[PDB]
Amino acid sequence: EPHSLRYNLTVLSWDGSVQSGFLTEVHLDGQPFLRCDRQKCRAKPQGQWAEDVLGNKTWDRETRDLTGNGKDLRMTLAHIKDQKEGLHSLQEIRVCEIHEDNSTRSSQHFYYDGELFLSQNLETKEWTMPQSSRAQTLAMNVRNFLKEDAMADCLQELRRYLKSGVVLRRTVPPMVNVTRSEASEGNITVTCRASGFYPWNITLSWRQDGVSLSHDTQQWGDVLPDGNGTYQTWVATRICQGEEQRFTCYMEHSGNHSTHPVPS
Ligand SMILES: *[C@@H]1O[C@H](CO)[C@@H](O[C@@H]2O[C@H](CO)[C@@H](O)[C@H](O)[C@H]2NC(C)=O)[C@H](O)[C@H]1NC(C)=O
Repeated sequence: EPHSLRYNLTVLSWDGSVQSGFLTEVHLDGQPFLRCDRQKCRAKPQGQWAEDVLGNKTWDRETRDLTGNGKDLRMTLAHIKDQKEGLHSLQEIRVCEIHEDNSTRSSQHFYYDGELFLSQNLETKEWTMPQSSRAQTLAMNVRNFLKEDAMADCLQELRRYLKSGVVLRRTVPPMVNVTRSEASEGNITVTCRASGFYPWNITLSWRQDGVSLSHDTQQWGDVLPDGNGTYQTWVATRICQGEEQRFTCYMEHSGNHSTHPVPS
């Protein structure tokens, strides 16, 4: 289950002058989350979703920081020169996703009157101009100023919302446990069990000397319902003498994997 957070800040400038107002569009995991004034953040669908659980958090912390960046961009715009007559806008879309990889990505993009003219990879800080060119000056304008004023928080936030239950994570890792069935001549029966996981597509299987056992050598348990809406299942094969050293159970679930050996 991948996740992402995106804030869309828009700012206006009428004939050079920069308006006092501005707005932020926030989408959590690709869904309308909040909308923010200069003095308020209103929850959206997911906005409420959350609203219940914690109460109001999609208020304070947020509204505070968003306004700031707003007032900040307000300047960033004021800064640009060739402000032709009319109503114009400058948008800064900060994006950041958390891939299955558990790996991260966080960028930020700038648009003039809707046209993307400059973007940057917040992680590696690489600037980039799209397929057009003369937006360069604009890009330069912005770029420079940004630097001048100089003379994390997204993912921070994403992680937060995530961990705080704002978004209902929908994947539960299984519990693997290898057990042996004391034995005689045909020898023992090691059994690999996976429980309490969700969703249902899981991969259980034994491996002797690294190589996967054939479908037959092992016995399979159906994928059945387990605790709190989870599932559970199992796999076993007949091991001989003291050869467990070579046997290992392998399990895969929604992209995650792990190997378990035979107890002593
Ligand atoms: C980012 O935010 C702005 C404001 O919500 C979006 O810009 C508007 O989008 C619609 C469709 O293009 C236009 O009719 C409006 O005139 C646009 N400008 C403004 C100032 O509202 C923008 O499309 C949003 N989404 C993205 C991906 O940038």
